[PDB]
Amino acid sequence: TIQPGTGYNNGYFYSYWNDGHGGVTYTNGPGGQFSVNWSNSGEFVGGKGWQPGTKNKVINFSGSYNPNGNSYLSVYGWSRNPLIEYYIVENFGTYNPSTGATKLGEVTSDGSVYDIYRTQRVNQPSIIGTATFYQYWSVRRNHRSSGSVNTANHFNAWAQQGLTLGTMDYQIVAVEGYFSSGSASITVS
Repeated sequence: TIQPGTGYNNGYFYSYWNDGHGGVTYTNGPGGQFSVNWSNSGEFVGGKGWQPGTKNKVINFSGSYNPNGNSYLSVYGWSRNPLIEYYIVENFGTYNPSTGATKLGEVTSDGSVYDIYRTQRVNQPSIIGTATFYQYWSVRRNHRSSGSVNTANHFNAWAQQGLTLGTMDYQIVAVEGYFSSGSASITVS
């Protein structure tokens, strides 16, 4: 299992972060593979992809995702100027991250309708330090742990709705958890 941080493994950018609570391990495997095992964790995010991402990447992912509690499996990334944290959520555990969020439309992509939302994080950690910034969400209605994500369909639908992205920073397939347990093994390409 590896130290929290970022870097490159077998051609892929990776990012692994946690809040120091304990109870989560992250491992890099061959190619685009990574695994996460967690048991009564704190908050964490780990996954593989690209730095920088693009606005027309077709991301493929496959494997297993078995959360027990609060967790997401998403295409996850950021833009700068404007600072935006975004998710294309393919599956989740006990909590739908759009709960209580304002719905900004729908988009159909890669075999499912997704509901679109915007939320705001206030004075929270970001790629540029503590900040207030928007989050954009596409939440897949039909949950899965393998498939293909045509990111352009999401980014274009967001743009149509007034949810504009700046310059892309990293873009990964991420397993996120908040004080939960689980296991996941995902291969990205």
